[PDB]
Amino acid sequence: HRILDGIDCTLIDALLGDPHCDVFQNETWDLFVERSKAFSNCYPYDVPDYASLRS
Amino acid sequence: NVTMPNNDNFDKLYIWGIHHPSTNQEQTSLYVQASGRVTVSTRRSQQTIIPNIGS
Repeated sequence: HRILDGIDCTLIDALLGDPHCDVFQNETWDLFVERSKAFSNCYPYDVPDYASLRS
Repeated sequence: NVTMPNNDNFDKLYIWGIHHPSTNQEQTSLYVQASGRVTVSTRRSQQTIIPNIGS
């Protein structure tokens, strides 16, 4: 498969473009792996129905 | 503007609400402002409501 370590970035954050997920720009995959040690460092935010925007 | 932290080691459950008046005057009467507003949040949460005046 095509595996992509989210590393510290969470898919959503990798999406929006957290100051630190720049690394994951224009990325692609088959199976995005979200990590625990993961965090977001950028203007706090709330995504209503985050679940879906994710899924 | 009130804040009430959670220090204990367990999930706290808050049950609150918002009041909807019958007349644009029942508001005035009770809450002065012509249009209520309520917000309850946390570092990860956030939800805001505005009263629907009516009958």
